[PDB]
This record gives sequence, structure tokens and C-alpha cells, in this order.
Amino acid sequence: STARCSLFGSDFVNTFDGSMYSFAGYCSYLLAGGCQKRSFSIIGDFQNGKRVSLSVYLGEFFDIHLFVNGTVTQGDQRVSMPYASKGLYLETEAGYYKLSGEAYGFVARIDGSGNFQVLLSDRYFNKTCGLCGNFNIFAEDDFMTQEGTLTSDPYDFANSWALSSGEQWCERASPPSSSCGLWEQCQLLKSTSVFARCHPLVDPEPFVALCEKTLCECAGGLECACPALLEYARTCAQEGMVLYGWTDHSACSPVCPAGMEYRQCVSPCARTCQSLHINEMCQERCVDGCSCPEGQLLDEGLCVESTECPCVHSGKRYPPGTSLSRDCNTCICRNSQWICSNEECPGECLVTGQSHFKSFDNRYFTFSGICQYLLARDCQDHSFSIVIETVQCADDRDAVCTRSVTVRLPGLHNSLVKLKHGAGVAMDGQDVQLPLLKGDLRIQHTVTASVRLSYGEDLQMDWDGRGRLLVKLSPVYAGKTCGLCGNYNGNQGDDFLTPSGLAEPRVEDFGNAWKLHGDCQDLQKQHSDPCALNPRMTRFSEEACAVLTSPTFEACHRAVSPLPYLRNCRYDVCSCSDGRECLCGALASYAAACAGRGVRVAWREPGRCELNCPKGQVYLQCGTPCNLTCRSLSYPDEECNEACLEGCFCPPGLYMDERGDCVPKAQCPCYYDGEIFQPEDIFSDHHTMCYCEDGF
Amino acid sequence: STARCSLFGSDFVNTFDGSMYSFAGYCSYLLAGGCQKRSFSIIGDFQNGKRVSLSVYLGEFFDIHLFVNGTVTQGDQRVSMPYASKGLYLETEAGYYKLSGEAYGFVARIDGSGNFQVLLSDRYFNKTCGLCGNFNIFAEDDFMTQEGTLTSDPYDFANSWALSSGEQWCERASPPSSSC
Amino acid sequence: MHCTMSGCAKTCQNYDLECMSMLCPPGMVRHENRCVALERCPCFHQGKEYAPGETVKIGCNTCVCRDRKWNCTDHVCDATCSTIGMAHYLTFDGLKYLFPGECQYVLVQDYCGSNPGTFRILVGNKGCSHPSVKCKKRVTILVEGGEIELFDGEVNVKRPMKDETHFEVVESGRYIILLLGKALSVVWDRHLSISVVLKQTYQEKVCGLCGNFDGIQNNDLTSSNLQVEEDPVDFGNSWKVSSQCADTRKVPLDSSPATCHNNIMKQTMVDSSCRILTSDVFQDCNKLVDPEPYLDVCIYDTCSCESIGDCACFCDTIAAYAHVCAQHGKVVTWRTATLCPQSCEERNLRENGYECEWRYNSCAPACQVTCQHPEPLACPVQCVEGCHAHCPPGKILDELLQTCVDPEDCPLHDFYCSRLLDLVFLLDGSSRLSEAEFEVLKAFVVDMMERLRISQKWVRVAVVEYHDGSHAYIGLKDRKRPSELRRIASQVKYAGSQVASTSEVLKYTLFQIFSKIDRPEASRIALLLMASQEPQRMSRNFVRYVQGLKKKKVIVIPVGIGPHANLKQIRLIEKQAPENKAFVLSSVDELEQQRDEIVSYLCDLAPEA
Amino acid sequence: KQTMVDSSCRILTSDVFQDCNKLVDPEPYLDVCIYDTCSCESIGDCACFCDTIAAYAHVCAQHGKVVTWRTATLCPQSCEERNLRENGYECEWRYNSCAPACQVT
Ligand SMILES: *[C@@H]1O[C@H](CO)[C@@H](O)[C@H](O)[C@H]1NC(C)=O
Ligand SMILES: *[C@@H]1O[C@H](CO)[C@@H](O)[C@H](O)[C@H]1NC(C)=O
Ligand SMILES: *[C@@H]1O[C@H](CO)[C@@H](O)[C@H](O)[C@H]1NC(C)=O
Ligand SMILES: *[C@@H]1O[C@H](CO)[C@@H](O)[C@H](O)[C@H]1NC(C)=O
Ligand SMILES: *[C@@H]1O[C@H](CO)[C@@H](O)[C@H](O)[C@H]1NC(C)=O
Ligand SMILES: *[C@@H]1O[C@H](CO)[C@@H](O)[C@H](O)[C@H]1NC(C)=O
Ligand SMILES: *[C@@H]1O[C@H](CO)[C@@H](O)[C@H](O)[C@H]1NC(C)=O
Ligand SMILES: *[C@@H]1O[C@H](CO)[C@@H](O)[C@H](O)[C@H]1NC(C)=O
Ligand SMILES: [Ca+2]
Ligand SMILES: [Ca+2]
Ligand SMILES: [Ca+2]
Ligand SMILES: [Ca+2]
Repeated sequence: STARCSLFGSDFVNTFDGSMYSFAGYCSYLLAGGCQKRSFSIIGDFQNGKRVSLSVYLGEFFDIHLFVNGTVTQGDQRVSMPYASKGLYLETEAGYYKLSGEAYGFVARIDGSGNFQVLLSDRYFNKTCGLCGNFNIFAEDDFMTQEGTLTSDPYDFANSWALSSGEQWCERASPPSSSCGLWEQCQLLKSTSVFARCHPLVDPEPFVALCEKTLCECAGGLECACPALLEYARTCAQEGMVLYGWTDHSACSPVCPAGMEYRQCVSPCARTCQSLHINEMCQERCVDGCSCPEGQLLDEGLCVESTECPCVHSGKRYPPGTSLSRDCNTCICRNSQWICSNEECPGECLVTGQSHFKSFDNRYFTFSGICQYLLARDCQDHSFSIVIETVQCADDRDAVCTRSVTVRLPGLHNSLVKLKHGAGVAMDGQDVQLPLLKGDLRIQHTVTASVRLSYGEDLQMDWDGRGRLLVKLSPVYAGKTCGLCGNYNGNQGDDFLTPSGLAEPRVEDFGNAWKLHGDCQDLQKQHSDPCALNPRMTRFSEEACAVLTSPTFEACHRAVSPLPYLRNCRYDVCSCSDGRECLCGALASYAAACAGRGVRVAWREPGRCELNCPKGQVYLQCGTPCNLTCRSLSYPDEECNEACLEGCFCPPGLYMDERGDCVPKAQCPCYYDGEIFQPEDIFSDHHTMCYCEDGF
Repeated sequence: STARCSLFGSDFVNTFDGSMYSFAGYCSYLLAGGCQKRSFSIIGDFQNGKRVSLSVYLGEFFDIHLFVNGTVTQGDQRVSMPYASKGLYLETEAGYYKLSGEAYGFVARIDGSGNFQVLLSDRYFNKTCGLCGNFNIFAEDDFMTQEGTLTSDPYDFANSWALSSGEQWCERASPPSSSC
Repeated sequence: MHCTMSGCAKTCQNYDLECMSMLCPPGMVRHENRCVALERCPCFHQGKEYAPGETVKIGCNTCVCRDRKWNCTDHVCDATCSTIGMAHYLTFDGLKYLFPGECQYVLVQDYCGSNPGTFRILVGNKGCSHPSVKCKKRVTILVEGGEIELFDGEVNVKRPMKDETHFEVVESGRYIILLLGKALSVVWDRHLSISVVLKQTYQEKVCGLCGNFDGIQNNDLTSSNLQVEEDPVDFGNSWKVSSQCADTRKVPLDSSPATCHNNIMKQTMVDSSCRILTSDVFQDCNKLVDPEPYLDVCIYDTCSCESIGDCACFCDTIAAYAHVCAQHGKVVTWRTATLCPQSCEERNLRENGYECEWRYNSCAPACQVTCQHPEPLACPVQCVEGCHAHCPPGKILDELLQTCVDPEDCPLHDFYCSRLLDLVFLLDGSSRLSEAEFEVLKAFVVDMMERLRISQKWVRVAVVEYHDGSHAYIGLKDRKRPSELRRIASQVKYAGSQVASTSEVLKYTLFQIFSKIDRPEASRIALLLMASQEPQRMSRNFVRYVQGLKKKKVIVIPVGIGPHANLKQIRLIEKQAPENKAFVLSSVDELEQQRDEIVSYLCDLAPEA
Repeated sequence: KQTMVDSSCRILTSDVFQDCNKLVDPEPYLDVCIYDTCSCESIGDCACFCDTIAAYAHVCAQHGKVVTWRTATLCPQSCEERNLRENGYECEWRYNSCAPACQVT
């Protein structure tokens, strides 16, 4: 229940009804379409007599052009293949450019030689018109003009179906001039066994006549016969008899892409390096065209061995044996697949901005209750407990942020460490000079001036003093945690667990269940998208936070999803005491997640969020921390493995002093027994005699 | 079934409930609006202590600005009076610049001297907040902050209702001195 | 610091938490401002209080309040994957995501990895995105050699399956239902929101756009190439069936699609149109279920076909939310003549004339006894929206007569070691073994697992490739049957990595496998079947991990395979304890030769029960 | 989108209306349907779309060309709310393609 037409060789056309003629086009002409009412139009585009493109127009709302050089254009814009829009699918099949519209009820193709073909479903039987004819049992009632007359002249018919446009208005074309050891090549259609199989189905006489015409027209050798033989073979295939020998019972080989070979009855659902197997549920008839050699596979239009097939990730191709990694896990490409590690990685709980959260299990949420809340605790061995104090941080009711943090360490003789606003620290209520190393606990100034805290290898924290807290746990705590950052079991789906042992589907009741004090108000509802309370802020909040999804972060968008950070940014900018600071904090938060996945973004610029350093220091997007301070000179045997990080650093030959000023190595003070000595200081004693030089 | 708010003279404000105070504004401030859910915001715009514009935001989808000089601007495009969009009507009445939204249930005006006034239907009784107060029988309880507490101080109240924008980050206002 | 305003004890909910850090007798806690015994405090859920001995139902599971905590049942409920819109999917694990696409994609399949697949379900938007019709999705179900297509509101069994005795097609309300077996079923909204339901017997066996059915949302978005993608578009593109078809274009989060894309004002009119999901009729469901995903879907599928009325895009999202609410037992009477109405009057316009039997119901019981369905079925859903025939007592519906009718109408080896052991096999997935050699290493592991009494009692086994990470294919706690565990061990894949960190696999066994000793009676042993060196810079912690394993009394047996095993690490393991006997081999070919003395050494180093 | 509103308004040119399209011109009401379907895009049902068709159906009925244009999918009107009364679900109400006006009540 289908019919086929083709435009082929020099000038030839074969109707849906097997009437053949020659026509050198100069306009673009209607090949096929709905004749009484035009659901779609299929147009043959010509220049200087030659074909140049096949163009489909859908109603008047969409049009797509496919050129003989494989270029495609939609409207007036060039578009890359493969393509799909408005119910059309434009793709390679059997190495040849294909344009399918079987929702409308047609499919079309251009082969490597530039021959067009079109197939119409029986939906258009006796209901179509154009150069491909009128699609009915008769072949001789073709040549119907748009004037509705027959004509005996193919050029009156074809010019009657010419379509002018604003691109060019086109002349009535006319037959070319003519003046006519190769003739036997056309008689293969009659003489030669593979072609002779099809004589009960397709009469050779028109095709051999057209063959003799191309032998008159064409200036080449024996190859001048080949389009008529090819189109006869394709007509036989359409009539249901494939001519498997035709291309080697004759000298005629069709054009194919590099590394492919022409063959008959190529299957649809062609296998590729990247495609899962349909196990023969394709249920579609084979076609002629190019194939890769047997056992070789196609990849992105080129043939490669089955052992050569790349893997794909992040929209890119990688050869076998390539290792990628996500967090601590590595994925190795083998065959079509990634062999991916299955170990648990360090859990990064986060509190940031206007009380946005990330669970250890990567669940993002916002809560904005005001109380002391249990953020993260070892619920099994109680080796640590982290608590946050949340307060309203602007005039808005939705602007709520962490004011201070409290860490209780029962293993450290039940010490209580408070991380204060402005990045101060107190221990058991006493304010401490920040470089502290007593017991398993260590506390330090980060180059960001953020407080960093460590408690063995298995707990680390990083507090900015401005309501941002990052908590890192080793996999030793996996499954053991509790509080607002969840149970660290690798699953988002239970992070809203509560002390009652059920997961609240409401983030409000979840967060309320972790409040430490009974007179704190239960949060009744969390008002997402607070821009309604300050409508003046929404235009800037959108325009500014959209940078997170702009091209500047594009390298990061496949390393960390930007969508939670964009929601957090728009909330922050719409509802805080200074939206510029909240913008910079949200952008820094996403850039920090990128750096956690090893993607570094040059996102700062003079228009936004420059990290302007104190005098003598210089900004680095990435500098090494371990050798910045004079203390590093004074304890040069200390362990330090921390990664390169963003901050303000001294210029490459200078170390950083207690005043924050940058000093040469010879000018650093020396630190001994926790006590500070100037350059060239001497002391001598019954136990030791020592002197300060080069900060040591 | 209506109540009236006014912002008049140099610096003065009169609430829906008849409490009056002076406020030398330096930014823009919520005068009135739906307090539990913000169907609209009516915004008073100030510069150097003076009033300069009366503005209305509808949800977040539309914003209109009416200046004390009779300029009108929608979004950032200047528009000629009279004007009508999104169920608002903006027109001259009795020689004075009128902005009406009685579909939303309010109307507002600027007179030739630049005094604002704002009128709410009873729809917003005890359901509104901003410099115009909370619109209830009581008047001593007009100084309700956005933080949700009743301050004794009119500048703490008004600054609590300041609204920043990307063009205008609000500085905190405080009472000017005088020789009196 | 100017201030405008100025101004341990334990309570039933806080007692388990920290003290405030910023009042009753011992063994007592406050409730309602009164000190009371802890065993009288209520449990909390939905933020509501329930007394001890009260019971709550959560899905199929149920929990009784015991000593301030929920003492739950441990069932696995029937997991539902759903297409919830034109371009939105919800995995079996409840992860909502966005993935538009013109091609055909695997919604779910059983043909995952090594698993012999029983079925596929395929979906695609073919024939959408143009003016002349409202969009409809195709469905294609390929269970056990059959094929059922769902399209244009019709069901078409294009190929009979190998055993039809397990197969039923059903309709209830406005929903088609298909039962494909005891454990697989489909519920089809003719307006785009296709749904699939699986019982606990499937779980991690299935994969596709539905994710993989387990507890773990984070391991959905696993591509067909088995890598998790950060972007749902790349994940969904990997599940494209037709090899040549166009990959879905990746794009930024523009504020909304389609008709909203230029039109922020009209986008807010879409947002208000979707506020039906937050109205007082839904607000009781909005406790048990989050409306936000369905509202977001409503935005996308009303910015597609901007409406406050029954376009295929809009009202679908609310019918789907109402359906989910009804499965949570919260039936929602949401339709009216003002909003998304349905008329069953065409069903009452009968051959006798107009006669009431049908009407719309907010949810009718599904899979009812019918002349077309003479007995009850294992229906996947409790009830469904739509037209229902309210038949009088004992009468049976006939669908083809559209009317109520009378019910009279219509061991493996001689060595089989049985002793208290935990055993781990650590396999060098470097390139220093070819795949052909790694098959011999796998066979060695499998055949030792034929010679040990594999169980949670006696000998526990884990199997771990490392390949420059660590890759447990089996863990000690995996309660699967011994023939299943040997099957999985034989199905261990081959990485062939450029590096294989011996130190990091020792780290993995030290900290992640033996995280705590749960079998103090058992010996524990690691076969470090190592074939590659580490690059020197990685090795620095190696001695710390092996001596930590000695502190955790794990015996490490370094089996050095081939010339590229670094003998230094072999002997450094032996230096920690005499128990750490090395084996060193010229090739994998003599693994199967030394197997006897190896496995016997394991059993000599493990105590009898 | 222009061709979406156009094709959506082709209900006025469908074979159920084509009998009316002799006596009455569909084009003015189709132009209104374009304008209104630009305000609501719904192919199956929205107030502006359904009312401009219902307005054309009303004009047709005034020309005696009564037309059963609605369906359970295309702009359905449901009277089942009026059937639920003190007798329970009682059969009296239905959608009528045209009810006679101002019946004795
Ligand atoms: C393909 O041919 C057309 C003209 O026929 C031309 O405009 C286009 O640039 C060509 N493309 C390439 C890649 O040569
Ligand atoms: C084809 O259509 C014409 C009307 O245009 C009709 O007269 C003729 O009989 C049709 N032929 C067939 C074979 O249906
Ligand atoms: C710190 O080390 C880096 C190399 O890692 C070096 O470039 C830099 O100069 C060093 N800093 C000082 C002060 O020597
Ligand atoms: C009206 O006042 C505003 C604010 O000072 C100013 O931007 C605008 O240009 C003024 N219009 C005229 C006509 O002076
Ligand atoms: C005003 O509203 C509050 C709730 O915010 C209520 O407690 C109070 O009684 C109301 N007063 C009047 C007069 O309605
Ligand atoms: C539930 O209660 C029973 C009876 O006290 C007990 O045996 C069981 O361990 C409890 N399980 C949980 C998870 O609380
Ligand atoms: C039908 O709807 C009514 C409410 O109108 C409801 O009570 C009933 O449970 C529903 N189902 C059946 C089978 O009646
Ligand atoms: C009511 O509807 C029927 C069709 O349902 C129609 O034939 C009849 O003319 C209408 N009017 C009356 C009064 O029945
Ligand atoms: Ca013909
Ligand atoms: Ca979790
Ligand atoms: Ca008051
Ligand atoms: Ca999963």
C-alpha cells in the first residue's frame, strides 16, 4: 500500500505510476502533495538544469530543505543532521540522506549521486499531483497540469508545476539541444540474467530507452548508462524483487561515503556503536544503499571496528580504556559501556545563603525555620554533633540564615566549639586564637579567611562566618548520620527522616522535627520564590542569576546540575539584606560545587563579585595554600596535602605575616613552643640554644 | 466601606487608621498591599527625603510608575496619559493624577502639590501592611514591622518596609535635625 | 548594634536530640507543660501527634507508635513509574525529571546488563508538535514475545505473546489498564500520562527512562551505557531506540517553554491557571503528596497549549495529580462545569433513549466484575477517575451493551569447606590482564565459590574489582542464593584500566567492607589477586592500610599474577604477619592449579563452629 | 501558533457545520475564533474558543440549522451536577443542542 517516484541521472523523472520522462529544471517544482487541499508540498529545487535540493513545505508554517551535498536548511537557517521537528525526521539511512514524514504519510531520500526519490502512502492514491504524477492505476493519465488539462508535452506539464518565490521568479524551461560502443551497456536490462528476473514485474523497454538517451546526453564512458540501470533495479525492488547481482553483473557502482560499500536490501534499524539492540522487533522492509563491511559498525557516520567503538558521556566520545571519574569513583570505557566503580565517597553536607541546604546524600532543599537545629550528628557512636543557629537575616520573613554554628565533640572530653558570626571561634565559651591543634581537633584560617575545622580524618568543616557552612564526612560515617543533612546512605529519598523514624513529605515538618528548643515556633509553610514580597527585586534577580545557566558556566553544567543553585540564587537575591552580596554568594556556591567536581570557572569580572584583596596580596583563581604563611616556614615538616584553591595570596616569592602583609622569607617571624620570635632573635638556656632565621 | 492613607507636605504620612508621623525617605517603601499574600504592592518612591513617584506592582507580572511631575512609566518605557492595562486605569481626575484598580480593590492619587493618597476597599481590612499601617479599628498598632513586631518608632517601621531594587539599594533613613 | 526589640529541660520530641546549647524528675519528660513518662509521649508524623499504640499506614506499609518511635512493617510496595506529561517522567523511585524528545525511547525494560529480559515498554512523541492535531504519545509493550501498541486512544495486540493466560486488557473510568503478569502492569491515560507498575520481584532487574527500581534515586539517570549522567537530556538520549534518530537538543533553563517563552505575563497566567493544584480541594492531598512537581509539569504542559480548559496538555497534569492523590486515599472532587468538565451523557444516550446508568466519579473502583471480565483481577490501582456505571445490587456491567445486566446473562565437590569465615576477592582489573586472562581469574573465583559453604552463616563472600577505584559486584551482606552469587561472580565485567591502585582497594576493604566486625566468631581473609603495579606516587599509604587490616585482624593473601605484579607490595604484605602468606604466579593459567592449596589455606585459617 | 489557532478554528468549517455554512458565512465568526484562540490556545476546550463556536451555533440555530457540535472531548458541557437532587441521581437534566426558550416554569 505505497507508491514511489524518482528524479534521477541527468534530467529523468519516474512517476508514482511508472511513466518516465526527461525534464531539465530551472525553477523549483512541485513533485508531490495533496492536490485538492495541500497538507504538505514536496518540491524539487534545480539550478542550471541540475537538481540541487529536495524541499518539503508543511502547510505554510514550516519548511525544510535538503541539498544534494547533504546540507540542510530550515526556513533560512542551516541546521545540522540528524534533525527532527514538526513531525518530520531528517536523518542518514544506508549512508544516504533521508527525510521522513509518515505522520503526514510520506518519506523521501537523496542518494550519494543526487538522485531523489519519494514514497507516498496509499492515503494519497488518486489524490496527488506534480512532477511525480497522479498516483493511480493508470500511467498514461499522468502529465496532468495545474490547469487540470492533460498534455502530450512533459515540459508543459513540468513548467505548469513550477513554483516561483521571493528568492527568484523563474522562466519556462525548454528541452536541451541534441545531435546523437556503449549501447550494449543499456541492453544489459534485456540480455542479462539478474535484470531478466524482473521482466514479469517491470518492463525494461522504457528504462533501456532512457538509458540510450543518457548515452546520447552524457560525455563520459560506460558509466553514462548507470542511472537507468540503478532506477530499474530500484523499481524492481519497489515491485518486490531485489536485484542482488546488478552492481557486479555490470560496471555500475553507486556512490557511497568513505569506508562504506553499496549493497541491496540494507536493513532499517541499522546497528551502531551507541545503540541498544531491538532484537528484530524493527518490523520494517529493507532498502538499497551503503553499508559498512560485515562485522564493522557505524559510529557518527563513519565505519569503525566493533573493538574500536567509543563510549559516550557528557555529550562527548571517548576511546576504550579511557578512565573518567565522578567524585571518588572511576568509570572505564569498555565496548559500548562504562565500567563504573561502586565505592562510597566523602559526604558534603552544606548550609548556604538564606538557609538553603544540601544533604550528605545530595538532596537539595530550603527550610528557613528560626531556631537551634541539629544539622549533622553521628547517631550511632555520638562521636560528633553539629548544630546551627538560624535567625532572620533581613527585614523579610523569608530571609533566614545561619548566624552561628556549634560543634560538640564527646570524644574530645565533651568539648564544645562555637563558630561565631564574623569567623571567630570559642571553645568551652572561651575565645581562642584560631590556629589550634589540641588533640584530634584542628582549627585553621582558610585562605578565604573562612574557619576550617578538622576532627581526625573523618570529620571536616568550613565556616565562612557569613552563614555558609560546609561539612565533609568520610565514608566511615556513611549510614550513621542524622539531622537536617540526613542519614548519608547514598539515597535522597529518605533524607527527610525525623527523630520519630518516619520521613516527612513536607520540608517544614521535617525541619521542625529537628529543632532543639520547645518555645521555637514551628514553621507552618515555607514560602518558595519570595520575589512576590519585593516585586522591585524580581527583574534583577532573574537577569543576574541567569548567569548560572549562561555560557560562562557551560563547562560546569554537565559536572554539576545548575538548577538547584539557580533556584537558591533567585531566592537569595529576592530576599536578603543586600542582593549584590547574595548574588555573589550564590554564584560562588555554584562555582565551589564546580571546583568540587574539578571544574574551575573564571566567573568573576569587574561587573560582578571581584575578590578584591588587601594591599600587597594578589588574587588567584587557584593558588596553593600549604606554603603561604610564615608558620609553614616555622613548621616545614608538617603534613599538608590540601588542593589548590581560590583566594588572596602573596606574590610568588613572599610569605604572609600576622599583619596580613607579605614578607620575604628572611623577614618572617619564627614560631617555637607556640610562642613568636622576630628575625635574628637568639635565645639560650640550660635545655636548648636556638635562633630565628628564614622563618624557622 | 473604604479607608484612606496619605503622604503629604514635606515628609509626613497618615495611616489608614489615622496615625501620623514624619519620614524623610531615601529609597522606596511598601505603602500598602496584600500582607499574607501579595496580590499587589503599592510603593512610595523617595529621593533626598522628597517624594518622587507612586508605583504599583501587580503580582510580579506588571509594574507602573506615576511621578509627581505627571510622567508615567510602565516597566522602563514612558507612556502617555490616559492609560489602561492589566485592569488598572490611569487618568486625570479633578486635575490630579489618578491610578485606579478597583478590580483589585484599590485606588490612588497624586495631587498637584505631589501629595500621595491611597484608598483600600474593606477587602483589605486587617489584611494589609506597609507605611499606611495595618488597616484595623486600632491605630496605636499601625507601626507593625515586616519582621512582625510592633515598634514604637516610625523610622524603624518605615525602614522595615523599605524595598531595594537593582538600581536602588536602600540606605537606612534617620530623622533630620532642626533649629526649632 | 542597635536593638529595636529585646527580651537541660526536655520535651517529648526533643529528648533524643542535643541540648539547646544556648526541670523534671529522672526518667521523665514534659508534655503539655506537664512532666510525664517517656513511654506515654506521642509519636509524630505529618507533624501530627499519635499516642503510643496508635497505628498509621504509609503506602502499603504500616507503623505502630512504640516508645516514641514508629515500629514499621518492612514490605516493598508496588512501585509506579509514570509519564506525567508531554515531556516529563517520574522514575520508579519518584525522581521527577524533564526530557522532551521526538524519537522512540525505552520507558522500561527487563533486558538490563546480564539479565535475560522478560519485557520492554517503548514510548515516543511521533506525530506531535504540529498544528493539525493535539499531541498523543505512542506506547509499545513487548512482553514475552508479544507486542501490544497503545495509540490514538486504542489498544492493538499486534503480536500474540507466548502465553496469553497471564494477560488481560481492562478499562476503568477514563483509564485503560493492562495486566501483563502477576508482577507487571500498565495504566494508560489516553492523554499522554502513561503509567507502569511493578511488584517487588523485579526491582534492580529493570532499567530505562523509569530509572532502575530500587531505593536509590541517585542511581537513576543511569544511561544505557551504565554511566550516571548529570543532565536528564543526556541520560534520556542514551535510551533512544532508533540509532539514526535525532538526539534531543540540550538547552538552558529558559523561564518556560513554547508559548510562554517570550511572554512572561501570559506565563504568570499559566501559573495562576495551575493554582488549582493548591486550592482547598487539593490541600488535604498536599499534606501527603508534594504538589510542586505536578505544578511544574502543569507549567510546562500549559506553556504548551495555554489554557484553563481541556487541552490534552493542561487538564492531564491535574487528572494525574488527582489520580496519585486517590492512590494515597485522598480522593479529590476537582472537576466542575467551570474547570476541565467531563460528560458521560453520551453513555446514557442508549438505544432505548436517554436513561441514567453512567455518571462521572472522582474515582470508581478499577478492574470490576464485568461481562467482558467475569472475575476479579490483580488490579494495579485502588480506584480511577471517570465515567462509571452505578449498577443496582448483583447486576453485572456489559460494556458492549453499555448497560447493567443480570448475572445470569452473558555439594558440588568432595572439598566443601564449612567453617566460620568472611572472605573477599580483590581482582586486578588493569590492562595487565587481558579479558581472556581475566575470564580465568573469574573462573578461579567462581570455582572457589563452588568449594566453600556460601551463606550468611559459615562462609560469607564479597567479590571486588578495583581497576583504579573499587567495584564490589558482591558484598558480604548480599543474602542471595549461592548459585545466584556464583552467577553474579561469573558476570563480573572487565575494566582493563590503565592503572589499578592496590593501596586504594586495601583502603576500601579496610574502611568500607569491614566498616565494623559483625561476626566476631569468624575469621576474615582477603585474596589480593593483584597483577599490576601502582604508579609510585599512589602507593605511599599502602603500609598503613595493611597494618590497619592487621589491627582489624583481616588476613591479606597477596596472589601476585604475572611479571607486572610489584613483588615489593607482595612482600610488604607478608612482613606484617605470618598469616599473610603470599602466592606468586607466572600467569592466570596456574591460578586453577594453586587453587587447592589456596582454598585449603583459607580453611586452615578459619575456626570450626 | 498562527496556524494552530487557524486549524483549531477549522471546527467552524467541519462537516457538522457545513450545512449551516450554506445559509450563514463562517468567516466572520472564524476571525473572532482566531482572535479568541490567541487568548487561549486550547485545541479541545477553553472558554474563548468554545464560546465563539457556541456563538456560531446559536446563529445557526436561529437560522434553523441546529447543530450538535460539542462532544465529550470537544468543549464538553456536563449537566450531571443538576441531576444530583433530593431523590439522589434522578434522570431529568441533559445537554440539549437547543432547548426551547422560556418554557413554562
Ligand atoms: C551545498 O550546496 C548549496 C547550494 O547548492 C550551498 O548553498 C551550500 O553552501 C553547500 N554546502 C556545502 C557544505 O558545500
Ligand atoms: C480519481 O479521481 C477522479 C476525480 O478527480 C475520479 O473521477 C476518478 O474516478 C478517480 N479514479 C479512481 C481510480 O478512483
Ligand atoms: C609555594 O609553592 C609554589 C609551588 O607549589 C611556588 O610556585 C611558590 O613560589 C611558593 N611560594 C613561596 C612563597 O615560595
Ligand atoms: C519626572 O521626574 C523623574 C524623576 O525625577 C524624571 O526621571 C523625569 O524625567 C521627569 N519628567 C519630566 C518631563 O521632567
Ligand atoms: C486581625 O488579624 C489577626 C491575625 O493576624 C487576629 O488575631 C485579630 O483578631 C484580627 N483583628 C480583627 C479586628 O479582625
Ligand atoms: C518492632 O517491635 C517489635 C516488638 O517490640 C520488635 O521485636 C522489633 O524489633 C521492632 N522493630 C523496629 C524496627 O522497631
Ligand atoms: C462515586 O462518587 C461518590 C461521590 O459522589 C462516592 O461516594 C463513591 O464512593 C464513588 N464510587 C462509587 C462506586 O459509588
Ligand atoms: C432536546 O434534545 C433532543 C435531542 O437530544 C432534540 O431532538 C429535541 O428537539 C430537543 N428539544 C426538546 C423540546 O426535546
Ligand atoms: Ca496515473
Ligand atoms: Ca538518605
Ligand atoms: Ca491599626
Ligand atoms: Ca534507582
